[PDB]
Amino acid sequence: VGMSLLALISIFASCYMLVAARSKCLTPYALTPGAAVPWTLGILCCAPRAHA
Amino acid sequence: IENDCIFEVKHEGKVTGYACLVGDKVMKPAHVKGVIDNADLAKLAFKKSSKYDLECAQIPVHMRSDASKYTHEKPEGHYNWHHGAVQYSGGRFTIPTGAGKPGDSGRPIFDNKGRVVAIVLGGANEGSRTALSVVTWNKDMVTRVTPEGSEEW
Amino acid sequence: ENDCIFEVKHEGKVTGYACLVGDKVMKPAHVKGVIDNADLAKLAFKKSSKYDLECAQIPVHMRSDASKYTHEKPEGHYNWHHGAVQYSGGRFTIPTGAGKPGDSGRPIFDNKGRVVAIVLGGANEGSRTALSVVTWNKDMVTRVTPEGSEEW
Amino acid sequence: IENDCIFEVKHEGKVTGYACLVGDKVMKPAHVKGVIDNADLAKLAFKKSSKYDLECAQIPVHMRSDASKYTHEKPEGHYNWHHGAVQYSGGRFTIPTGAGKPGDSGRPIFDNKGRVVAIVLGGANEGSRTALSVVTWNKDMVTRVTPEGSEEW
Repeated sequence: VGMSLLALISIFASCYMLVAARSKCLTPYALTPGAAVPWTLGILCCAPRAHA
Repeated sequence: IENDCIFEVKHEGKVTGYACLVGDKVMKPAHVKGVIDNADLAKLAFKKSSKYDLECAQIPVHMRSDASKYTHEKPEGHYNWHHGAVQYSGGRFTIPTGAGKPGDSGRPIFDNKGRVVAIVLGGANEGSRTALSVVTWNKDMVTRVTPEGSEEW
Repeated sequence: ENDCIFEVKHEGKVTGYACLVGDKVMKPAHVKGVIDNADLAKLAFKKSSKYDLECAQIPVHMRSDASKYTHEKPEGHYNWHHGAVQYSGGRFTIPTGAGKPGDSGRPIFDNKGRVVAIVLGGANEGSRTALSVVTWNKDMVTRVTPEGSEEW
Repeated sequence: IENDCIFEVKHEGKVTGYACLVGDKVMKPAHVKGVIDNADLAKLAFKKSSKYDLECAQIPVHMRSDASKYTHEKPEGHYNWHHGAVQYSGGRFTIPTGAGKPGDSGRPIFDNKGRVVAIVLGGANEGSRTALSVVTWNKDMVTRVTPEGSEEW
């Protein structure tokens, strides 16, 4: 139980860090009028599908 | 200039700022408090950013026409404001001191051709001109320019 | 420029048009029908679902009646068969109503007289309906669709 | 000045009365139900008093200026009122009967110089002149003077 709990906390913390990184890199591009979102970051991170 | 594009934010009956409707983005200075005066715009999934201090969302398609045009090319020179004019020089925006006071922190900054170049955030008083802590659009980035010793509007 | 836009027929009535640009016959793919010109109707046309543009190569004889094209799209005012269109901020805007569903092929010209767009649809909004259009960037053809645009 | 000093109090869209901004306290008839219109004075603490029917509080310091002056002297005579005027005789305030109708009891009463003497609460008609059931301030005491049979406006 303890090992599995630690594994879950590790997985969840890592995944949260990943999604936080997703935010910290993509939110600078969602608050701009022009949704460029260059396909490099568009592929590397799942792109919000900006709607021209 | 364009009345129907700058919307005020209310906080217990007090206009604490404005939210602009520019470039397919409804936007407001995140650090100003309150809720949009428009009821139709109020029920939107806004999205914050502490490091940029600009809370924005998508303009619903029912009001898309009342949106300003936007630019990133910001030549050095003179630009417009809802309190008089602003002078852009050296990566800084300068205004006659005092003109514009805390509590109107959201109003935009237009260009000679009439299209939005910046969103005011704050003031920094030094001398006969106050430097306007402003949030701008680079080609793809959004950039904060806060002069040293600025103060939040 | 009357002999450069060919209408597409469905059971006796024009349901859209097929434009003749740049050594390519092209049409809004989603509209059904047959090219009115029989000589051009018997050509093979390569469709593309994700771009809604069905095109083919114009026969060598009639290349002359084809318009000139451009890719450089400055901010400003462009032409249309229904009055004018405005290009601003990466969108095309028309007066609402100017666009009727069913004239969904016709092109958008530029000031100098060369095709810059091919309308497909409209996203109705306020006084200025946005035009969902398939443009040609310098080497790609790209769809610009505002939300809720309805296929004309 | 005195034409934008008395802030109306709303209740589902009907003008149910006025709350006056008197001296240093923003008083209000402690009968009239509703919510004050300018929202800010509706968030201040509100000490009520049934026995006096005059519910007041301490004015937010921002709007200190826009508040009328007070007096205790009420020599026999003629006094002002937004529906005309009242006449102080025999310990009673007299108005043309009919002048003023139920629903607007909050309004002040000024003096010739202009110092808010009193705040009306209701009417009582007998003869051509209706007596006003009205609150005053003595040198140290708020006081109700209500003639018999008065029905609240």
